[PDB]
Amino acid sequence: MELVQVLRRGLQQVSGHGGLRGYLRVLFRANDVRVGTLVGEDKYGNKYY
Amino acid sequence: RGEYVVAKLDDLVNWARRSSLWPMTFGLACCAVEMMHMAAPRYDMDRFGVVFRASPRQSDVMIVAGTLTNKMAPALRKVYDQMPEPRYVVSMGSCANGGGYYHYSYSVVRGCDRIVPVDIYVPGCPPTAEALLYGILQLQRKIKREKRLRIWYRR
Amino acid sequence: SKVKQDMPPPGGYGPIDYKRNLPRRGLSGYSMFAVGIGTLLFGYW
Amino acid sequence: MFMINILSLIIPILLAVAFLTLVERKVLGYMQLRKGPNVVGPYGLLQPIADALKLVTKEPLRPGTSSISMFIIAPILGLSLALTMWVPLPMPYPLINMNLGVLFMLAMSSLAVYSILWSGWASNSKYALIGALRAVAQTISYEVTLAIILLSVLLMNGSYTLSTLITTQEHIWMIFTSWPLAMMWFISTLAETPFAMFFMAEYANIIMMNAFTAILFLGASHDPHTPELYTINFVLKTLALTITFLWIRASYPRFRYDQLMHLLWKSFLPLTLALCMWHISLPIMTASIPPQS
Amino acid sequence: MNIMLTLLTNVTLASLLVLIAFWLPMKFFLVAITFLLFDLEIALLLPLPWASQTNNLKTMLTMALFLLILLAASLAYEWTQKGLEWAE
Amino acid sequence: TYKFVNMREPSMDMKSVTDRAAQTLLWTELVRGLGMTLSYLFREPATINYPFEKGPLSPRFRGEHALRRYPSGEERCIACKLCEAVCPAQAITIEAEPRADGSRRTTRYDIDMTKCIYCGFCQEACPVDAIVEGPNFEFSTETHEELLYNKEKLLNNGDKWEAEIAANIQADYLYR
Ligand SMILES: CCCCCCCCCCCCCCCCCC(=O)OC[C@H](COP(=O)([O-])OCC[N+](C)(C)C)OC(=O)CCCCCCCCCCCCCCCCC
Ligand code: SF4
Ligand code: SF4
Ligand code: SF4
Repeated sequence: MELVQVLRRGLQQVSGHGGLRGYLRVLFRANDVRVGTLVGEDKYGNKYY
Repeated sequence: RGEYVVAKLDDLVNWARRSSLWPMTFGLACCAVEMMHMAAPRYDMDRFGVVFRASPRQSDVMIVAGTLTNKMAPALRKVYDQMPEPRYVVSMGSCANGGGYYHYSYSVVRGCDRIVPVDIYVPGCPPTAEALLYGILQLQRKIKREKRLRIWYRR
Repeated sequence: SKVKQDMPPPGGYGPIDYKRNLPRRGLSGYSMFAVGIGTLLFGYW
Repeated sequence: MFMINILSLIIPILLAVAFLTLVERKVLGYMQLRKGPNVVGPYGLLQPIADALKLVTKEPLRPGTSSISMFIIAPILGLSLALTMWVPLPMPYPLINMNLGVLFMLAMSSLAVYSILWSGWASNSKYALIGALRAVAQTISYEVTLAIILLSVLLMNGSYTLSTLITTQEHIWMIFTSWPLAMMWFISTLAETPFAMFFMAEYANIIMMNAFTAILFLGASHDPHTPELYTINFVLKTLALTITFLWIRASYPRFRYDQLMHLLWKSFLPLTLALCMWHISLPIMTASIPPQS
Repeated sequence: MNIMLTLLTNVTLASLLVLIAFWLPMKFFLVAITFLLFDLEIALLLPLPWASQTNNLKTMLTMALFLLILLAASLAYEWTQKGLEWAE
Repeated sequence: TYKFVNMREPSMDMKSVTDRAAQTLLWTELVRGLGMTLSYLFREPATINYPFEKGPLSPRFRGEHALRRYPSGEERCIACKLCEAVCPAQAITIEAEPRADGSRRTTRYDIDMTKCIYCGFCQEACPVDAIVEGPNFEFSTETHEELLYNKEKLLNNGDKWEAEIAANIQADYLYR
């Protein structure tokens, strides 16, 4: 059943980066896709995890 | 327009040239073993994709790391000659950059510049792994902004 | 304030293994040979 | 349309030659706690394109003391060979069902030694001369183990027709009858295997050797109506073998030459002879000689 | 017709690839003889798969075994009298 | 106290020789090598994404240098020349002058960045914490002239890297 949860936890992972466009954005711009809790924002758009 | 085509072909060619380097590493001093620390899993200088050894003829960028003494002076210049174009060298460390801690010594050329032309100057004694990997990324962007095919069409 | 520097816990520290922990794994020498002929004899049959 | 079938083989094999390199670096990468190419495209999918077009844009420097004629035909043969032994493979139905396919495979794969021999001679360097000499003697040493293993294997098959291999195995994988030979065969395949070419030549040899080992020892069931069953089974088996082929690439210190000859002529050749003697009488021993027709 | 056609296109793509590639931008001899002598012995024992279906199979078994015994003897001799051991 | 590293002898009983013959004829120690790296294959990688995240550092980190200034904005340097004397590669060259106001600070401060060795003697030599090495390490260049620093560039970095320098020295002035 762990495969189900692992395959499950990869899906709201896709929802975490907004929609499909957001996930494709982070994958093609960072090659990292894992999402994290927001911590803070600088005055540049440099959004942090 | 031919100008647009030469721009697209320019972008297509160097995108490989900014993603498929092969470093001929010159293991000389503490900067050299520090490079192999970058190729270690903690930093993965092979994920961008440049092989740690790369052999003489199978190489693009020659990372001059360590003190460059006149003992090795002609050996490196003959090696730089054998390096096929496009060839770039990244002088790593204070010793290879200007001489560093042995600038006034009798048996070291002050800076790798006096022997070969350098594209990227990464400072450090030794430079921290990412501090040189960033320099590689700096060389990566330096390849992005070239007008090779554009200049040829302009001529 | 009292002196505070990098000091070990009062019980010192937990035990650190250092001997060779090479694992003792695998079946007996005759056992590998016995199955080896077993699969073979099955093979030709 | 038979010509279209050739391009429907040569190019995808050429791409197959191109695309398992990212598999190699990432398998070799993830093995050593590393990641492998993953920044250029999604998971390095475009990494092969990132290197190939760079290589073709790199000027091919030629040694001053190099015979151009040999320096350019040695890769010609090297690629010509590397994409020729893919033609008689009994993959579903082979392009060429040569009745002597095994012999053709051996004669033309043993011809690869000329490419490396010419490359060392044409390069005309102290490194190139010995390296060609070492590579060729290592190679020419190892067909005698190759030929005997394949010969002794084929006694229980029936002939050298590569298509007949499927009928022979059918019930069980043929390794279960010759597993001492499989390790004998698999190890020998490791050592037998311009500069832009030489990637392609030896590399198709790597996959085809494992494709050749796949059909030989680990067969599948070819349903006459549906052929996709054999396609998936053949690909899956030759992938597992190739992953193993790179599994051992970064798992042992590389052999040294004196042991390399010592390993064969003193610990591989005499045992190969015994197994051949075992597998020449056993079909006679149990009255299980196979039909050639 | 079909065979050389496959060979012809194979080298042609090999030709077009390399053409655009270079236009767009005592011991060693000793065993080599022993391999030669061994390889010729290999050819003698190659037709065995058809020979296994003869009617005189009784004389085949002794004869086919004789090569492998005799071939092994050449290896055994070559090993004992220094020889096959990697010379210097 | 000494420990032998190779004095074990193989027992010649049938079980041990069977182990040895089984070890070499059908390779097992080599297969154990395969099993070890296979377990390594099915393990997480330890490879960080640069520059999306980088390896951890310490408040004592020595990197790109930067002069500082007092909360008033007045420079800290007093041209006491301690840093030049101790600078082991003589990368410090400074010239003082009786500044018109009367505070009489330095006129020249050139760090030969390609001669420095990042040893950290300069910061500990300064009695007013004027010269410090910022935690920056990505300040590479394509020109030799860029590496040769000067008073203006040093002051600019102190104006640029100020949050880190103030915080790091705040986490360290009790240590040193
Ligand atoms: C009724 C039964 C009839 C048949 C019985 C047959 C005899 C019984 C079984 C004999 C042993 C098994 C068969 C032979 C195996 C090789 C023998 C040999 O020489 O071994 C020692 C040889 C040589 O060992 P050595 O050199 O240390 O010692 C040999 C002996 N002296 C010292 C005298 C020379 O072992 C090797 O060569 C080591 C391996 C070299 C290659 C490196 C990669 C190995 C990868 C292993 C994992 C992958 C395996 C894949 C298998 C195939 C999968 C499709
Ligand atoms: S710059 Fe420093 S670390 Fe690098 S080689 Fe010179 S002395 Fe060694
Ligand atoms: S860290 Fe650099 S500038 Fe400071 S004293 Fe050492 S060599 Fe001189
Ligand atoms: S930086 Fe510090 S040590 Fe150097 S001259 Fe100024 S006050 Fe003196």
